[PDB]
Amino acid sequence: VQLQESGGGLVQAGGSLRLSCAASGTNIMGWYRQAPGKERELVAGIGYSSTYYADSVKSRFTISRDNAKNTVYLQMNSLKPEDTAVYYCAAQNRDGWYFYYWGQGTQVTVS
Amino acid sequence: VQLQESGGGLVQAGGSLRLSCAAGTNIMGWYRQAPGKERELVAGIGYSSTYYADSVKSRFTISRDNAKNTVYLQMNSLKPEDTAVYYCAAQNRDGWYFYYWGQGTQVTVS
Amino acid sequence: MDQFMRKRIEAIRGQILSKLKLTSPPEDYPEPEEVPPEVISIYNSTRDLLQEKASDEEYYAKEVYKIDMPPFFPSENAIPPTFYRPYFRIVRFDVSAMEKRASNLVKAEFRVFRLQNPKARVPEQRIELYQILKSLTSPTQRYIDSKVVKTRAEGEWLSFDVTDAVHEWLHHKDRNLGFKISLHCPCCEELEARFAGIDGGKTPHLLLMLLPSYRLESLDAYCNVQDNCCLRPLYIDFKRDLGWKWIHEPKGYNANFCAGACPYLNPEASPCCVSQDLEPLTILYYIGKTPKIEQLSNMIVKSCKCS
Amino acid sequence: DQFMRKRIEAIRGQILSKLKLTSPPYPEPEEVPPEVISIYNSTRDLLQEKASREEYYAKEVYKIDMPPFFPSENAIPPTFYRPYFRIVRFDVSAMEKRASNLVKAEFRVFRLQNPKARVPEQRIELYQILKSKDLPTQRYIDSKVVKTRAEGEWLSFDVTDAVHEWLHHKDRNLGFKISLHCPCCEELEARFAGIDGGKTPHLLLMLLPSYRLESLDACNVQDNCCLRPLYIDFKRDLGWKWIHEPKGYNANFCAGACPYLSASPCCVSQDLEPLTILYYIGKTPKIEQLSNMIVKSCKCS
Ligand SMILES: *[C@@H]1O[C@H](CO)[C@@H](O)[C@H](O)[C@H]1NC(C)=O
Ligand SMILES: *[C@@H]1O[C@H](CO)[C@@H](O)[C@H](O)[C@H]1NC(C)=O
Repeated sequence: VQLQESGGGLVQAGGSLRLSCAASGTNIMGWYRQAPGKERELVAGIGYSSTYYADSVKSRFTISRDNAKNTVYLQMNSLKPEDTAVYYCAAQNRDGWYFYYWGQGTQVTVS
Repeated sequence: VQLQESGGGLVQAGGSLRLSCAAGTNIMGWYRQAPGKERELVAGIGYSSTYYADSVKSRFTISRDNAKNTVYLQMNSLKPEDTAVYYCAAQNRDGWYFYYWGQGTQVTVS
Repeated sequence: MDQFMRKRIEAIRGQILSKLKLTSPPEDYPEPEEVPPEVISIYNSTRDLLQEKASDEEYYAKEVYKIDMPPFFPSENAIPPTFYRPYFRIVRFDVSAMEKRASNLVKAEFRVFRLQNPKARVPEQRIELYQILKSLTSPTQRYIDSKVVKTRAEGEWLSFDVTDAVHEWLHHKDRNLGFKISLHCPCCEELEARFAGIDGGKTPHLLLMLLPSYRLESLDAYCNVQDNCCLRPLYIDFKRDLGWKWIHEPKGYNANFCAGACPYLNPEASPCCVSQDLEPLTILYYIGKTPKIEQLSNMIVKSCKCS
Repeated sequence: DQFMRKRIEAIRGQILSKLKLTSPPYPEPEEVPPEVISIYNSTRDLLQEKASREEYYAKEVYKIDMPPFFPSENAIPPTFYRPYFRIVRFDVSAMEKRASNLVKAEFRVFRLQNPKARVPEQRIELYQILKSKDLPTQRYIDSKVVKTRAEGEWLSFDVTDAVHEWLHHKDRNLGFKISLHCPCCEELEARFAGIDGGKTPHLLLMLLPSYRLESLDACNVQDNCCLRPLYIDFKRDLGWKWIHEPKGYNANFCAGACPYLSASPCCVSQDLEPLTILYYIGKTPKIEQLSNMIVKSCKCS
């Protein structure tokens, strides 16, 4: 399988940004986040258009997927200085409750 | 209320024909009276639920345009027994009667 | 048993007339050589209903009234009783005759016959019964009950408790909009179930059951004080009354017990004061280091009866 | 009387009989883990709910909570949100070895109080999510009518058959769905603890141990407590010619002696079934229903 992410950069304090994650190979999916120094955290998750959001991103971040194009989105609205990190989209292992598939991901830093 | 029908005439046995009934402020249906024989409720729409008669089952179809407030009657595969004057009828505002009728058009199958 | 049969017969004779509140049996009973078939039809629907259900307002007998589906005459100005659509069927009843008797209605049963569809697409479906409602921006149907039917199985009768709906229909005639037999389906496939009288002695019909007013003249802890069949308190403290220190929880429970003498002449042969309803009990005990949280059935006597 | 002293002794034997303990057992009650008290706390509260409205031997109750989610790991969360339904999944793999002894299972979820609910009353439905392939994706279990704005309460569903497959085919444990009822042509205003945010959603699996598995319909005629046939023909045995149909019904009766120890024994009726009669007064017909007329089985109590 293959996972390629895009979108992300520097955004004005309080702005918005849409991250993307395309699956170019062969399905619960989600987005992860790792701030400098801090450990990983599952920010958002899509699956059975069912969603799982984190508490720090609820009502601000939105997850979506285009089952036609096989791309998972992440609409980061009302950003805060604490949302700065590298974002890794992940897919589900064919039959397990694993993740297995990850990508390099892009980094976002809000001022 | 007001009831206006159209689309009635002569069709060869086994043909088709689409009757109309225009409404004026629900449940509506169509009646028919053959020469000599008394009335019979052929079709009725209501709750887009439908009631068809046993003699027209699998041939006639009822419908309504909620935008135009018009009830249709798609009569396909006509038979020499489908010859009569067709009267569409509406429902009284809250009772289980019909009350409102129209002049209706005539159909003649060959 | 020789003298025990002799009493049941006499106890049943009184029990029959008691539930009927007849001080003596009828005298001017007609002759069975000509009993209308419509009367035998009511006996058949009440009988067949109770046979299916096999799978002080309750003591006295109940009059059964049967309201069939309105007969449709296409030459008249009547709205048909049935309306079709691939996903539901609509039936409406004329219950105006029982509006006078609404103050005595106890239960109503909508009985419809489910035909056999040997060429059904899906062999099993869940159908839902709704009470049609008059509405904007508000409801158009009320849920009653659902049922899982076998579309290809032998014909069968299906019954629903539609008491509350008939209650409204008998009070507000302008709400008697009928029933709808809709397919369950998760959320907003055709209805493969065929019904006699709707998809074509198996007519859809209501079974109203009333309790006459003249029959309205006339055992938890009431148990005041008494010495007849009646619940008696008994609380078991495990350590005190049993010397058991291995049950950690509950420290004690009201076990209770039934006692007393029951009269003879008795809702049900000689009577005995026994327990009716019992409720299970949960205990937490231990063997070794293993905890056991277990469930014991029939441990608490909550009510008594005579039988 | 002093027959209470017998109830106490009959209860002593009834406890050890259902547990099949030939003699009573022991830890210290000064410190019993709270996790153990929670299993007792949930089984008690469950039966308390049923009170508000192969069977003899006791049943062990196992409590399986919702999997704890740690966002730093590579685990799929146990809950998924949607304005119209919620998805919860349990990990029941520990009980796969004991699947051959499961008797009943109930999924218990706590419904929180939503004082700001739009609709005050809603019908929620429980589904077992299923792994499909092409064109069902879910199976109906049970529904319930809840009050979204009422004081918090616990809601239980009998999910025995669904949990049963999960213990056999681990690849089918896709969880439950609490969907809002749809009339098939409004948001779920009911909030649940652990899903919409000691009230964790959990399963209560109830097993019957193997050593507790050993390894009166019409009466094997006998002279102990046992059903006895009795058919009463109204004309023959009652002299009644006013009941047109039924001509006669099997009334039956209970008789016999039950062992002594349960308190004192009596051979009585257990389940009774009503009787329909058609009679006449004047020219008026009466088709009426009489309850508790047919004895179908007997018991001792
Ligand atoms: C009534 O029930 C009997 C079953 O014994 C059946 O044979 C009969 O057809 C039913 N209907 C009538 C009208 O008797
Ligand atoms: C046990 O149940 C009681 C309810 O009476 C509750 O107050 C207590 O917190 C529960 N204990 C635990 C450990 O859940």
